[PDB]
Amino acid sequence: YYKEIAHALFSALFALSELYIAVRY
Amino acid sequence: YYKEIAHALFSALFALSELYIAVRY
Repeated sequence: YYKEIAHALFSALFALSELYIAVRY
Repeated sequence: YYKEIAHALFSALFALSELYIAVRY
């Protein structure tokens, strides 16, 4: 159950990071 | 420039959606 929380929590943070990069640069 | 904003904005929202699913279920 918690394995699914990981990959989702990290895919989210990573996706949000690319968006930040997309905005400023 | 705006093409990179799309795929990022949608990958983010999708990633956040899976996390929501991961939490409640």
